[PDB]
Amino acid sequence: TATQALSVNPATGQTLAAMPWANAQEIEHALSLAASGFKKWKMTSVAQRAQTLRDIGQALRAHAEEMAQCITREMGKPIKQARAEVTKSAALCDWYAEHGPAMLNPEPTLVENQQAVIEYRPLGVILAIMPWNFPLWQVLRGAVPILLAGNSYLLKHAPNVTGCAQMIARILAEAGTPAGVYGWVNANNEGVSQMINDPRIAAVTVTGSVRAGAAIGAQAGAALKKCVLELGGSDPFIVLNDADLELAVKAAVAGRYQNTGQVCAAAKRFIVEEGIAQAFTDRFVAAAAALKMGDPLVEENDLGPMARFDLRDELHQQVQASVAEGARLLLGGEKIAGEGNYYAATVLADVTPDMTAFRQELFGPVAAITVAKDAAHALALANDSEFGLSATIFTADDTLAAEMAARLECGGVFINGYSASDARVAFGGVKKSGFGRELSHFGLHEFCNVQTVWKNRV
Amino acid sequence: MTATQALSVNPATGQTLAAMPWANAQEIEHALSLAASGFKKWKMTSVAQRAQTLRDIGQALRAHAEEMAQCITREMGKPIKQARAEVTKSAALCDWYAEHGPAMLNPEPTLVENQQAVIEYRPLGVILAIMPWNFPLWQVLRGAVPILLAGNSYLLKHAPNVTGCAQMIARILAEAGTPAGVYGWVNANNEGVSQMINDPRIAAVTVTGSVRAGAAIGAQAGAALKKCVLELGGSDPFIVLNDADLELAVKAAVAGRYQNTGQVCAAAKRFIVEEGIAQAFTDRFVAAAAALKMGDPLVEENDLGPMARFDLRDELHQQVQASVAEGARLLLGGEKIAGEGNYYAATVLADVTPDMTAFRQELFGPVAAITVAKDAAHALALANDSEFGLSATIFTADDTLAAEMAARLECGGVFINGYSASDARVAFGGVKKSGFGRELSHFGLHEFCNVQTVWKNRV
Amino acid sequence: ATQALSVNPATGQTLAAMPWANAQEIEHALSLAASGFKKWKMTSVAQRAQTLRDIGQALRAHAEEMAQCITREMGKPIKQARAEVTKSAALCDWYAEHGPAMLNPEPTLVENQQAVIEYRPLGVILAIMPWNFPLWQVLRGAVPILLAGNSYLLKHAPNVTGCAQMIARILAEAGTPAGVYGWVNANNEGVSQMINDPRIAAVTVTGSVRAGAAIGAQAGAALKKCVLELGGSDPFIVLNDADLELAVKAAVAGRYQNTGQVCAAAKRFIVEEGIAQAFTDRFVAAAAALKMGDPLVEENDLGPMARFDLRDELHQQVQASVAEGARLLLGGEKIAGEGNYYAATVLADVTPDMTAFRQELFGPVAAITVAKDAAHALALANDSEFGLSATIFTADDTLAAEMAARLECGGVFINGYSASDARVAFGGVKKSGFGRELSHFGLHEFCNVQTVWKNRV
Amino acid sequence: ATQALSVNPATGQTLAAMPWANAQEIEHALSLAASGFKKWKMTSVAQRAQTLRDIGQALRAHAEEMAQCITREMGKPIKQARAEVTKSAALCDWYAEHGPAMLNPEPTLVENQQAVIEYRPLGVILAIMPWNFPLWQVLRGAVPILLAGNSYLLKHAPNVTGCAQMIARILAEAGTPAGVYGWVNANNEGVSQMINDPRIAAVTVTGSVRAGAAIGAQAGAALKKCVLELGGSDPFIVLNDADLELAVKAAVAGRYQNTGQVCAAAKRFIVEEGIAQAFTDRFVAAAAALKMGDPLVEENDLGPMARFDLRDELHQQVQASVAEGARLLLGGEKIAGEGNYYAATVLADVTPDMTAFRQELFGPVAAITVAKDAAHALALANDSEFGLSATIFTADDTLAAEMAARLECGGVFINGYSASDARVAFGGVKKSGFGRELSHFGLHEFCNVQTVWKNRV
Ligand SMILES: NC(=O)c1ccc[n+]([C@@H]2O[C@H](COP(=O)([O-])OP(=O)(O)OC[C@H]3O[C@@H](n4cnc5c(N)ncnc54)[C@H](O)[C@@H]3O)[C@@H](O)[C@H]2O)c1
Ligand SMILES: NC(=O)c1ccc[n+]([C@@H]2O[C@H](COP(=O)([O-])OP(=O)(O)OC[C@H]3O[C@@H](n4cnc5c(N)ncnc54)[C@H](O)[C@@H]3O)[C@@H](O)[C@H]2O)c1
Ligand SMILES: NC(=O)c1ccc[n+]([C@@H]2O[C@H](COP(=O)([O-])OP(=O)(O)OC[C@H]3O[C@@H](n4cnc5c(N)ncnc54)[C@H](O)[C@@H]3O)[C@@H](O)[C@H]2O)c1
Ligand SMILES: NC(=O)c1ccc[n+]([C@@H]2O[C@H](COP(=O)([O-])OP(=O)(O)OC[C@H]3O[C@@H](n4cnc5c(N)ncnc54)[C@H](O)[C@@H]3O)[C@@H](O)[C@H]2O)c1
Repeated sequence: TATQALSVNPATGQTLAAMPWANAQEIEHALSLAASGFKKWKMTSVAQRAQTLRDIGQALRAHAEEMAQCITREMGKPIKQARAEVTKSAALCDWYAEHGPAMLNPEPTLVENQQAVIEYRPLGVILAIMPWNFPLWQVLRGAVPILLAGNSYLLKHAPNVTGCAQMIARILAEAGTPAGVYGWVNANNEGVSQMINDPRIAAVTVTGSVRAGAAIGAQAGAALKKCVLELGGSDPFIVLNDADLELAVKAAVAGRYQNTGQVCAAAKRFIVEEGIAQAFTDRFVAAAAALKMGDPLVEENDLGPMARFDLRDELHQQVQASVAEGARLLLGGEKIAGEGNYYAATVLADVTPDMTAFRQELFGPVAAITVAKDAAHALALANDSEFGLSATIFTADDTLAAEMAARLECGGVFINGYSASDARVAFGGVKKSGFGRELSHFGLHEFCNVQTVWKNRV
Repeated sequence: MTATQALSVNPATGQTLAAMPWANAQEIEHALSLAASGFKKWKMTSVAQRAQTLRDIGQALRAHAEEMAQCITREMGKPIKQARAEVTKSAALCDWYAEHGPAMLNPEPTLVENQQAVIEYRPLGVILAIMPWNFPLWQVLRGAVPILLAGNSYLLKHAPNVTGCAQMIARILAEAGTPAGVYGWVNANNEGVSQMINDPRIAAVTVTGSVRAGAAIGAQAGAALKKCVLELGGSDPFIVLNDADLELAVKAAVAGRYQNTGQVCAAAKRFIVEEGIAQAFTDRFVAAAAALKMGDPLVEENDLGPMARFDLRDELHQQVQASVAEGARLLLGGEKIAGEGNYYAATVLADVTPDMTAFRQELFGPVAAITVAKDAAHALALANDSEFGLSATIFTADDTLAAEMAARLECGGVFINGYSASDARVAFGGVKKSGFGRELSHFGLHEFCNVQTVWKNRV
Repeated sequence: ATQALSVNPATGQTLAAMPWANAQEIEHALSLAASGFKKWKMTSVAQRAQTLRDIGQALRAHAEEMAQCITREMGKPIKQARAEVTKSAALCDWYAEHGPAMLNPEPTLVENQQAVIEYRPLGVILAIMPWNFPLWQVLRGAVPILLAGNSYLLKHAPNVTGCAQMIARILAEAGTPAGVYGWVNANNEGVSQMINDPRIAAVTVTGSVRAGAAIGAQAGAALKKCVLELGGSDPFIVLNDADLELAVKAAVAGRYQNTGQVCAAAKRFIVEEGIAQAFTDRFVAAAAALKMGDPLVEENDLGPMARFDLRDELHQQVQASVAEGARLLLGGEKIAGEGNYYAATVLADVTPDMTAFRQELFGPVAAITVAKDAAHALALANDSEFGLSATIFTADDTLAAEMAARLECGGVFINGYSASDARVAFGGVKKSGFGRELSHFGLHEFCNVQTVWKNRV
Repeated sequence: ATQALSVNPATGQTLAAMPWANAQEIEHALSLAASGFKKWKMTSVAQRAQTLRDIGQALRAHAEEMAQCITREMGKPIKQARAEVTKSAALCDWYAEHGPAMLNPEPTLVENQQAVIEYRPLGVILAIMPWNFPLWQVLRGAVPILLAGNSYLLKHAPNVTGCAQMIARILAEAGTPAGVYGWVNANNEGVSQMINDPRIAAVTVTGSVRAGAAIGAQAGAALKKCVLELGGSDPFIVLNDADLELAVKAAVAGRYQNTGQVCAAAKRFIVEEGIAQAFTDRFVAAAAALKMGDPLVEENDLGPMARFDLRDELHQQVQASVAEGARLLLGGEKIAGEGNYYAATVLADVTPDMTAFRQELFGPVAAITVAKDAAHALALANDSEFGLSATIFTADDTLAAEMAARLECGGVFINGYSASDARVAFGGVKKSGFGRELSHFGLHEFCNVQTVWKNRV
């Protein structure tokens, strides 16, 4: 595409920076340093690693506003939300420092007389391939537990946020993270292939599109390396007739429009029972129309420009196809004139399961509303997707909610509340949303060598 | 494919047993449709109902124990006593998971306050399983038992030389009352496997086999966004230091290398012996290997049968030939046995250095490699100088040293002063080219669950 | 989407949406192609030649409708869309006249006329085609493929499915038997399914390097031959002794035809130091005078670009080049409005490390690089991952011939305007692909070359 | 395997072991091939033709040593190994004489001699070759590849590295410049590395379907052209009016040459009802009369098979066919001993569903199927995933020619013995691969076909 990774401010359209792809010597140095870093880091105590996590949290908080400004500048997130991303990322460092060490204790087994245990050993260097939508949080979500487990972490970040990548590296270096334990490289696709195929890479973690996950997962499998693939979603948000309608509407608007809609686990498919459908729709449209869109440096704006001009083009085509298919445009559905990359907050109604807005991930500020005949129909519509990341259900019927959760084909179900990732719970999905789990003890153990140690088996 | 048929040939006699055509398009569609409809019902059963099915499977196996063991021996040459032990272990597995498995599926509390969020272990769907001939029953049930208990369907593609065993397993599980589609198998060729991996009704894939199979299947699963467990080859190190219980070390070494005529993923394959005890170990090991009885595997007194596949004997002999050309010292065997059957002599290669074929490749037959280590540090470095990393053994009276070395061994299982094995109570699986993912204990059960967060009232 | 979507790039407005082919439709396309081939392979070559004339006739009977469809779906100036129809119909007639002799059996040096080489049909050829010449790209391959006795099954670019339907109607009106020519709106999975189906004998791809690699890998895996006609970054060399005005006219036409959107466009201008400033001044003046706007207006030279995402990508390539140090002499901006227009653009002081030198710029952006002398010009020309065509302007005829021999590309134009033409080979080397189209090359690429030898005793 | 291992298949004993090329050695092979090409492409065709003559002279000077090496490493009767050397030397001289004219520029129909087609060198061609004709398979491609001005970089089968070393010595003695011909003992990862290196222009593979698929996929992904000359399961059709004595002679020679290990062997005998029993009786008798043993003993018609694992596989294909219902008329057993001998074998009553009909049987096993009539015979012949070559025996010249036109393969022999010959095209269709070797085809496959057009205005 280009010979450089290019940063362009999506609010203004103006070039920020260009960085050449890593050459052969640079890829080799990144791998060699990661390997020598790992060789030392794996021998450290868990207590030492936990202290390093605290130090990283401290350095991040010391540079918090510079970091948030970098995030907003390079990818357009409202500054209020970029600051929240920094806060959440730093808190993650402290949470794992506190709760992570116990997760690495050996497990007893049923083998007689305490003769066998399960140990959680470091695996090696983990190659991480990350996206631009949370340029800090996506990195730390994996890096924090991966480092605590005694592994090295080698990042290839999205080419539009290399400024953020450079800043994260500086902050982690200031915190005293040893050389090679955390590192990054501006590799092109060929460079990524080279690394996946190098024996110094033990495993791979990918957060990104379905296409990226398939292209990388195929290479990892071929190389006999484990993956965690955290890919797109088209999360259903089910509202039944007995819901608290106003709370459902508030959670819906927040779920769809957070980060200008640019969230894997955004509420994307609103599936509303016939009796409450019109009231939900009227209120949702009103709230969406009242969201403020503009300069993301302005603390009070709710929506920024989208991150990538080509992705705004693709989203508009998804809206165009949906309308051609028979969806009803209730709000927005236009690119905003000007040099920035703004797309109107949009609502499509009368969306049926055959339509683009129902079958593809809409990665921008476009809500799809589908009417369900009843709860059984709502469930069936929810599961009629190639994606399966998270889901929401609003209903006063607690027993029904719990039954529906068990039958929803996704990795997270939120009942009468706001979906989010949180260190304390598993994150990740099924079907084309990928596989593997992040956070809590799952994200820590995914990149361990789980090792049986058995004495005197005679 | 080599033929239009999956072909069974008795390796003791060289004679054709059976030939089965590859599944056609109708049969593949039927297997997939039935697996999907089976899963749709089975996912809705209670864990108590699934646990009882496991007991019923153990019961049915035990009712057909001798017929099952005879089929194993007939199709792939395993000594009959070992085939019977494989049946015993497999039935015991069914009972172990029926008892200990249900608790593994209980929801997990979280640190979210006031019991507002739990983690649930939900069924995933139909798991496609690609399995090898070396333990035609045990390798199937090792994964199938926990996969089934988790609420998944299991769809087997077995090794083409053991389709008789596959047909029998299916008979037994039907007798146990396993619902249609919940357990099933299909005689798919490689193209049929690809078609299934790419079908939305397959949720995930499990493979036990060679590095080459794992790479071919793992690539396809990744491309389809489907999780794998890859349980692949091993070249397990077996370290004996100067202070070992030498008698126990030799007994464990002989059993480790020569069980199933050498044909075991976690076999002791690379003996790494400290210089001070090397000669003593080598003398005892060679004499014990020389005393092993080889012949007709239906004869209980024979310790070693024929190898399962003629082409693989041939490959093994080339690996021995290459090793000798590279400088290895042949202390015992190293020849194919004349006759109609597929016998290879119990073999011992010494003076094996890390550059050699015997040190670098998986020797999947009755061929021991012995390498001398300067000291414990050299032994550890030699052990880790491998593309494989399945399991390992250390013999030393130094408890602390053993624990330190275990921590530094790049493999998924370490046995200190004992006999390596798989066991339901512990994790099994490796690192590096041995694959990834873990079987048995709670690991094999959770690998094929949808780990699902359920959080109410998050405001 | 779940649809192939047509959007008019001049207005931004949706034209049509077509669902991807389902399993039954893919099976129907393959089954019809195979049964079509089974009869077509048994026709006389002269009957197939007559069918080509009949196709040319039907295309000319619908010429303005066809040109309007091309302009409407992908933005090409209507004058150039009409010329695409004229060229495409002429190709039908040219192969009808000259093609049959190319399929005559060859004698061999085997004694007593006992062995001959026959050019047999191969089967159904799957064709994966781009939007930039929605008609010409299809016929460039289909005409000789059909004449050789094969069926042609087209998967067209998803933004020109209207053009694809119209081509099918026209060829059917001409009397082309069912299945001999056909098309299917397959998604990427449908393409893979067809490549792996035994009814597909071979594959031809015209498109991006990325498309060629993806499809070529699948064809190779299936043991099926390809022709891959992929992107270019053609060098256009101007030496001190050139006819400078002619060099400038050819340069402007070579870069800016089809709003820059041509595989064999002149993309890298490599100009000897002595004439560099004079060339640049005149090139920029001529480019600045090109008229851009509604492509329905016959006098506009430049239309909107075909695809919004591709305009976006091109602007980033310009942005990267400027950040690397290129000098913007003209344009370099998206035009405000609902259409997809990009200013005619010129980048100078371009050096070999820059985006504008290393990537294919598939839109109206010229790159100008100064060469120390003819040897430097040659080295610059060959310093590319692409190798489709090239132009050299110089009064020194011997030097031009020597340079042509050393240029790593499939076509060299000396003191003139590069173009594809039925009479000569077309295709490149390196990442531009492999295989050749047109003349006897395009005809024989999809033949089973068969030795028939009697009484070898 | 950590080494490429040579084992004498007549004795079962190790001959040699050679480590796989390491990173430095692969880099050196590529670097030398590229520098060799840079000079070689500048040589005159006359000089290259002289080098070919010099290679032919050098083979002839080492003819017996070469033949002995072939027999020693892969088991071929010594008389056949000598014939292999003779044919390879004659190929050098044939291309020396007839090749240069094939590189002449072509005129075009562009008026007034303004446009010509040139055949330019492409670059370094990576060759991946099999053990069955360790010398002839190499030269069959290397000779025309070199004459076209390319370099040739060989990866030979790991069981014939002694032969490979010897070939390199002979070509070096002949004065072939460094890097112009070279070889490297690469493992599969090393091959992948070279395919993906820009110094490799294109790839040629002679080998199994599995090998062609693995390599073809990689070349396609790298946007590099292939020729794939893969397995065959050639039909040999005998109609009721055939010259029966000649048909039997051709049938026996066709199946049993090189102990059956020939891509274009006659593998599927398809015999019309009326003549079936007479053909079968005579064929079985002739096959039973063939002598098998020590390939250094000239009386022996058949040697051991080359590879122990492949004998194992062949035996399983025979076992499966019998299990499916084939009738075993002769052989069908491994011969006891330390060598790798398999009995001359005949399977009859073979129907199209069977292993012996659907897979390539790469050893001394004939399959015989009965056809009800000529149409049935044609249908049986074409019911194959392979399509390399074919034979038809019939007294009727017109029927033979009609059937040849409908046979789905790259070569058809009418009333004679199939073979490759420099004067005619060689290669197949379907899973037998694509591309053609020999005559002008093997020379032009690895050229950059370049249009040069002056004054196009
Ligand atoms: N946790 C999750 O499940 C999660 C979280 C956030 C975002 N996402 C997903 O991310 C997507 C949007 O982010 P994006 O546009 O950056 O995604 P993307 O897939 O285009 O890129 C992600 C990363 O992969 C790299 N990449 C893509 N193809 C590659 C190839 N073939 N070889 C090497 N590297 C390659 C990119 O350079 C980037 O670093 C959405 O689909 C969203 O749902 C998922
Ligand atoms: N738990 C473990 O880690 C474990 C246990 C036992 C055996 N093994 C390994 O198994 C190997 C020996 O068994 P094997 O010879 O049956 O192995 P194999 O890899 O040749 O075959 C295993 C299975 O994979 C299938 N298969 C292979 N390639 C395929 C392809 N490309 N597409 C679809 N299916 C394919 C085979 O048909 C068979 O069913 C040894 O390496 C051994 O260590 C591993
Ligand atoms: N003759 C030539 O050498 C020549 C001529 C004209 C245009 N081009 C090239 O065409 C390119 C621009 O055209 P485009 O944008 O349509 O190219 P493109 O590569 O994106 O698409 C070309 C065709 O390939 C299909 N395609 C792409 N990836 C696929 C996949 N993975 N599986 C199945 N189908 C796939 C598309 O749907 C389309 O039909 C430029 O690089 C240009 O140089 C080359
Ligand atoms: N002209 C022809 O059409 C022709 C001529 C003679 C033989 N053959 C075919 O050759 C086959 C038998 O020869 P073989 O056993 O040597 O075949 P083979 O395919 O196993 O090996 C051929 C070559 O390919 C290499 N190879 C195989 N897989 C590879 C991989 N994945 N990566 C890199 N290199 C790889 C081998 O090392 C060897 O050099 C038969 O099928 C026969 O029909 C074809």
